[PDB]
Amino acid sequence: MKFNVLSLFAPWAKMDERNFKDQEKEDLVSITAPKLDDGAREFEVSSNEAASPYNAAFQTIFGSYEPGMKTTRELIDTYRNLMNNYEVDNAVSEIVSDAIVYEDDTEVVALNLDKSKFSPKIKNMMLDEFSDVLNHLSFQRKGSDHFRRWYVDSRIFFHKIIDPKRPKEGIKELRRLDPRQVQYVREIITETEAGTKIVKGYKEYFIYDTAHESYACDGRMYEAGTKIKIPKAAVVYAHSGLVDCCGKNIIGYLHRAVKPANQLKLLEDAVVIYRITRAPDRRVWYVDTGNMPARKAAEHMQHVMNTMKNRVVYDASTGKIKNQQHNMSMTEDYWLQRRDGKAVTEVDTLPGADNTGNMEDIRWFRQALYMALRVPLSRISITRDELTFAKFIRELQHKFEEVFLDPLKTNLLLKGIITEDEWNDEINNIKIEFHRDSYFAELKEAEILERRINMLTMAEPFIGKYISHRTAMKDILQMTDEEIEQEAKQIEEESK
Amino acid sequence: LIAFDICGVQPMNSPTGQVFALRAVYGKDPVAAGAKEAFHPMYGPDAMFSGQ
Amino acid sequence: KSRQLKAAYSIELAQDLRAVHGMDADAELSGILATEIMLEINREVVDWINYS
Repeated sequence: MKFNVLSLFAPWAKMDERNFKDQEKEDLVSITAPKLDDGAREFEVSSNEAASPYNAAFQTIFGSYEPGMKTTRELIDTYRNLMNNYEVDNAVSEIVSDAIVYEDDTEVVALNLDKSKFSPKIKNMMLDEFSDVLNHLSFQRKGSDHFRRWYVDSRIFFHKIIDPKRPKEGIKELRRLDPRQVQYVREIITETEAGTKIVKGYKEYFIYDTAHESYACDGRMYEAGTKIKIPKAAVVYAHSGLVDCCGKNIIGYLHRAVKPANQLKLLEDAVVIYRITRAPDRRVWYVDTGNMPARKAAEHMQHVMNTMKNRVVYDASTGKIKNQQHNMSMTEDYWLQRRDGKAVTEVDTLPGADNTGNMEDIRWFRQALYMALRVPLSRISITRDELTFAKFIRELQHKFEEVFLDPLKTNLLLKGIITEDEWNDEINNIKIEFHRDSYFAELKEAEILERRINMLTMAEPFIGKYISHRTAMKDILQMTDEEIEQEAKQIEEESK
Repeated sequence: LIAFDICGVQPMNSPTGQVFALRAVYGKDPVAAGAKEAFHPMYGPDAMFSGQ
Repeated sequence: KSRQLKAAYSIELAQDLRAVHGMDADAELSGILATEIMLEINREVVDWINYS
């Protein structure tokens, strides 16, 4: 009954068995609360040391994720429902678009290796692999789509593959996994005095569901039945640092906007309906028909109501009153017949959809949402809004980035180029840099330079006695001593 | 409460636990009524057994 | 026309199954019942075909 993983994943499982075998020998012991900040959801289990076969593992992985897996699914759809609305989608677009760009005859996001290495051959090998990592994401064509989905859901996962007979060269295109069917946990099976203070590996378990039982749109499947336990080594993933007030109940970048997104939509509809309902003239015609049951009294009503009836409809394709003859009566001249000598038969009129706005709340709320969706609010030179925006974009890029770093460091180990130890003790820095808009970058720099130049021109009358030139260059032009020397050297050369 | 430092605990990981123990015995049949033990904190050894 | 099955299994059994084969058997029972429903339908469809 002690079943293993479908064998196709076994090579990844093996990598993890080794990873945990050594983590288990680590001295991160004598710890009260588990040494965990984010990602996979933790859970206290059966305290049985190594008893983690498929059945047992499923029981607790499932029990751990279950009370909230529904919520997780609802959030995915909630965020998507927002993404499907207008004046939401455009905020996401602005962010995704700037986070990942491609440009005219330029490079794309790329690995920057500028730190010490045993031999430079590694820089080429890493760069070559990196390029292939992008090929396995097809980032150059859909990188911005991966990002968009990631951003909206605040997570993305991919399934990695191997040969598996020659796993070292089995590295190939990744398959993006929709979180809808992905579960992730950290399980604890050791115990000591008053709780578990033992170094814990947690095993980073993933589970991939089966039938498309849950859904956002119809066309769903029958019961999933069992689910598949998957090693973390097999999954490329990234996620945000945004979590709700409990556990690892991770939330979307648009989570903040859910309230006002929906609120604005209600307000918008309230306005639309308000002005439509009651727009036409409204009234109830009354006929006094004494000593009759409705089955007969109705004839008296018919003699009036089907005589005075204005059989009129409006052609919304052509702005006309359908078959209206004559074109327009000068008076809606109506009559009512009073059988008794009493002023009782009448028409009961109603108010219409009057234009009384004062349509102000809609702006209050539009603006709140607009900002809830992630400013700059300048969209309908260099400012604080742009500067904080750029910082935000870098922060997003640095989380998204794992999507490259994971398969990169993996592939460079799996193909046996760098050891795990070497990678871990070397970086310390494996930053992947993005291409940024040169239009804006040039403008930013030019404005900065103008100010620097203008200041040099202020120092001028005093620089001969008060300010060294090195000082003017390092303080006003913000030049480095080496940069200063290099220009000075070039300047003498320029003479010829 | 005096919880459990005056007893063993040996917490279970399953219902139904078990324990085995060894005794040193003799008389050509380690398991018999009348079989005798070699070691016991309350009783002196059978001093003539390996002897006369 | 309606159809349905009940399991309504005990707590203690599940607690112990977990300690023996690692099974919660919520899933197993659920599976069996759902399976039994689908299989009974499989036959119902076939049988209606053969009958008609």
